[PDB]
Amino acid sequence: QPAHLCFRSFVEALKVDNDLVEINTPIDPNLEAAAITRRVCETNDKAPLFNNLIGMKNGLFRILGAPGSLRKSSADRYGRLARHLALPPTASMREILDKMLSASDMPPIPPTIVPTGPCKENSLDDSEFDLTELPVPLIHKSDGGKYIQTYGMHIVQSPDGTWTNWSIARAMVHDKNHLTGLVIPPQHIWQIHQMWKKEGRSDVPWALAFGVPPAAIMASSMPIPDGVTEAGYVGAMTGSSLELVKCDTNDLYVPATSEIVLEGTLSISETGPEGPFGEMHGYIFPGDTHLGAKYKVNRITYRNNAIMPMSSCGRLTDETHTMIGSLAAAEIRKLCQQNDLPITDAFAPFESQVTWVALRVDTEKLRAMKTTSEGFRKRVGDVVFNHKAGYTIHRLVLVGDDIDVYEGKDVLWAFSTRCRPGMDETLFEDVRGFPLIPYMGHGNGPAHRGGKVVSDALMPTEYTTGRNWEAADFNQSYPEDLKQKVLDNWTKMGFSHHHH
Amino acid sequence: QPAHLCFRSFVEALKVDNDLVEINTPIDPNLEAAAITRRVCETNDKAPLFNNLIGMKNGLFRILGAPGSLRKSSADRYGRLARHLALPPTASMREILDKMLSASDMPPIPPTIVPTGPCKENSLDDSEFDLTELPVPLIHKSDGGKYIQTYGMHIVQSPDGTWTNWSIARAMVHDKNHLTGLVIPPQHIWQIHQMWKKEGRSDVPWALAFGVPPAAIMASSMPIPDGVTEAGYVGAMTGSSLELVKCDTNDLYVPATSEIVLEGTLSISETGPEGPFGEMHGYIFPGDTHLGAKYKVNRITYRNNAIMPMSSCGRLTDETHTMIGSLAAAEIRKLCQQNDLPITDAFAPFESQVTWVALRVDTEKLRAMKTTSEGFRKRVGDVVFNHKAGYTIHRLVLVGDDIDVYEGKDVLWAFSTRCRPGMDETLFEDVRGFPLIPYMGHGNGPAHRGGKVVSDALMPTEYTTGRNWEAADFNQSYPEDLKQKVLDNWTKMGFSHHHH
Ligand SMILES: CC1=C(C(=O)O)[C@@H]2CC(C)(C)c3c(C)c(C)cc4c3N2[C@@]12C(=O)NC(=O)N=C2N4C[C@H](O)[C@H](O)[C@H](O)COP(=O)(O)O
Ligand SMILES: CC1=C(C(=O)O)[C@@H]2CC(C)(C)c3c(C)c(C)cc4c3N2[C@@]12C(=O)NC(=O)N=C2N4C[C@H](O)[C@H](O)[C@H](O)COP(=O)(O)O
Ligand SMILES: [K+]
Ligand SMILES: [K+]
Ligand SMILES: [K+]
Ligand SMILES: [K+]
Ligand SMILES: [Mn+2]
Ligand SMILES: [Mn+2]
Repeated sequence: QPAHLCFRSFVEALKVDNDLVEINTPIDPNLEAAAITRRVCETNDKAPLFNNLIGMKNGLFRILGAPGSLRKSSADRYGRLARHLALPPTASMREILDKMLSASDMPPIPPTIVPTGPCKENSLDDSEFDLTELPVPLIHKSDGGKYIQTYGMHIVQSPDGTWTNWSIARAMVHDKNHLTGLVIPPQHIWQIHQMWKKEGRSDVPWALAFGVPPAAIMASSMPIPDGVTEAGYVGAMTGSSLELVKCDTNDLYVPATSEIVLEGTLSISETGPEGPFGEMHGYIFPGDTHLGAKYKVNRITYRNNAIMPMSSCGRLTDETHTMIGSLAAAEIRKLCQQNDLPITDAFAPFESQVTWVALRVDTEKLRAMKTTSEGFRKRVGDVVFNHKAGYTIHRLVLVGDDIDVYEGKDVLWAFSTRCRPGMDETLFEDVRGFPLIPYMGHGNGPAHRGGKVVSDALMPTEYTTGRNWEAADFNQSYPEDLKQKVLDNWTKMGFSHHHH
Repeated sequence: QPAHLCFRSFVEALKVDNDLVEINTPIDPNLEAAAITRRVCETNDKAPLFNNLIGMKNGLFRILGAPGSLRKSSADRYGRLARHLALPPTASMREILDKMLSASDMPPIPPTIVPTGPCKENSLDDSEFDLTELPVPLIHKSDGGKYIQTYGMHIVQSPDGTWTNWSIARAMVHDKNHLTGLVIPPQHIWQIHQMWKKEGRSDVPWALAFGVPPAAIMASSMPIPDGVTEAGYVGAMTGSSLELVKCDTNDLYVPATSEIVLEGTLSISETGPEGPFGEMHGYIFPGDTHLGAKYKVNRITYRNNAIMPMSSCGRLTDETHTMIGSLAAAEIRKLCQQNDLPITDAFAPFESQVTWVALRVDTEKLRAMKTTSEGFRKRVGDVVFNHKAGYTIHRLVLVGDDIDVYEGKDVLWAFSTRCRPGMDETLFEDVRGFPLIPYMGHGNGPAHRGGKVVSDALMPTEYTTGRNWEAADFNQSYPEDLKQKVLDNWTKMGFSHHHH
């Protein structure tokens, strides 16, 4: 099975890429696995595969950390993400995001039901498992529970059957047969949960599949539109119908090659303590426990020698930055274009802790609009901040065509030098806010509202007659022939490889 | 003579440090020298010494580029600045800024007059030189003149004789015996010029000394207080009285070992075209010429084999960032402390194009003040933005004690995650603005007023009961013994030097 369609194959691909360290000595799921993974993520090292996890029994489970984190070299920086998608390991961010958007004007390719798959190699009923007895990791020392779920996909379906959503949302072990987790607006798991609650008749049929096809976990992390079944989107993106098997205890369908599957229900009535957790913005607030959604597990099925993927999230750089930020930015780019805004590119700078998105503007198109900064900022902010794809993003930075938004140094340069604080900005207080940002949920204002801004780093003539400067840099401040001469004589003179 | 007291010795020190490339083949002052220097600055390479400058005649002149720029290694990143000050090459920024502040509560050590020095080895009178015939560099392709003056020190004295100021301000060749340059409020050269203009009797006696003692050029770049003679400040900082020689044609005094000295007058009546220039924020606006101050040169004196230092300024990283930003930040730190504000450290992040200063707060002291963000932001902004030391700085970022303000990644993290846009900020429109920032002079609002902000990245409990989070990082999210175990086993497991 190809790497993008089968997690086990993906692990092999990371090995073959010399992007994996197999650790075959005993490693403690209580902090040690996550500490190693955290160090990996902070240093862009090889992904760790913990084959000898203390507490592993009857095949449950090995751990792969850092599945979507960065590689050290520039040339294959995003290679792990490329390996989720059948792209060359040298693929650019633009190419990765274009691949993730490609299915947006394609017909869905619905999944194919098959009678069995590797995820059915082992099972444990309601009398055979205990979630507290599995080697579930404690990821950060102050976490309020052992977070089994950092890189699996929740599967829930609308009551009417017409939409099946796949998404990543955290969850931790509550007791032998329950999890608690985040289920918050405007997320699709929340939207579907609300439908079931308003119907009022039953708990939500649910499955949580770990070690799913990599292409599927990428879509699970992306805010594709309301009502769109991720499986068909992934089918279209990959050009292949995904093979799914029915759950044993409900009529949901899971990827055939899933490493581990939990089957059960998401309660429409019950809650339990959830969090705190060391989160994407780099913080944990110890003791901040709150009631979360409560999941009941009825059955576990799993592959022989099952592998659980894990995100040891926090400070830069991990899946919560590479995937949440970049994939939100991708959807925002498309949303802007669909609203007739002249946006060519979007990226969430890592430097902003993926709380900003930089929007590259086609300034020829902007000039033809014959508009102003005030007007344009308002229009862009209304489009983005009123939409779910803008949920996690609190600052939009508009930049002209000279800026590569995938290069944080250049975004910061433009922001710092082209956007006059206050005057060149529009604040948005009457929009949904992202409470997990510390300045929101632990800040001075409403946790769930406001705190958003559009910062216009377009210069005045970019709206009128065209850019009126040159950069004071090597590239722009010297003629071509001179630059080439300098380059050609550089080592000869005495001054100081692409792959590395 | 020590390196910090004699530019020629400083050049030797850079050689000995393996931080110099001598280029002994012909190099064109028309763009080529500056292009090489620009490349050096963008890549943190060795400083270039152009010993064979096309147009050099009768000893005028060689060029040293990048005198205060960065070295590639982390361990001696700021070594060129350390070499200006007799500090070890491994000195931290904190140590460099403390050295630059040390003279602020010391008695001045006034200079010593000596009868001659190396700067008198050669001379050219009013009938022997022509500034248009010297190998003055064209630094950026669109510059409005050949900028002879990027790293010399202007010397002007108050009419009453009581204050002699040393400062860096740019100047370009106007004709055979005149320069034009920037002389703008609130700078000390401008303040002194105004005194002479109000007296109305004569042009300002002036000298411009190039290749001065390194310790002197550092003070020349620092906003030490009004009325304070830089020579005595440098004397106190270095513990040594600086040796000065009288000019031939006026009664000003120049460093004995100056490489090149221009003597003349700064007009109280005449102006001439000045600029545009590729400036510190990374831009040039071609054709933006404006009237500047006009200097008449009456005499040149110089060392045998004189060396002209040059800053090829623009995009990161050069003297305009390392010196302007850091030294303003130093003075701001002191100013805040003198105003009873609990600031421990200040730095202008390079990422902000040195337009921000991050202020590290002693939050134990803050808590004892029993204040609020609104109140504290206003107080800090009033102190800084109403003072000359705040002139160049448009955003102040307040951070708590966990943040190392000398580390831009950490400042950006704190800014992005702890300061709610709008609500946690105070805008200042009725303060002097820095027009050279593009969003000021080429922006949507008044070039000279406003556009400043205090951004509070202190979290709420930092004002009350104390920090209430731990970072979700390797350092803070795992116990000591586990961290050390991970580190000790890191290479054994299969994962990846301080000097490099
Ligand atoms: C914000 C999130 C997390 C957190 O920071 O704690 C937490 C951490 C983990 C689990 C590691 C994590 C990883 C590793 C990745 C890659 C993404 C997320 C998360 N977690 C959170 C969460 O628990 N709640 C949430 O609101 N969305 C999260 N996403 C992002 C969502 O997947 C994304 O917004 C999708 O678009 C949602 O799908 P649809 O609803 O559009 O179908
Ligand atoms: C802003 C400046 C420049 C510019 O960007 O064009 C220009 C570029 C050069 C010459 C390379 C340059 C270098 C290489 C360095 C290291 C510093 C400066 C400059 N230039 C400018 C300038 O021409 N006008 C100005 O307002 N101040 C400048 N400084 C900073 C001042 O020296 C500083 O503010 C001092 O505090 C002033 O001394 P006092 O008045 O307090 O005594
Ligand atoms: K999704
Ligand atoms: K702007
Ligand atoms: K000065
Ligand atoms: K704050
Ligand atoms: Mn969805
Ligand atoms: Mn001064």
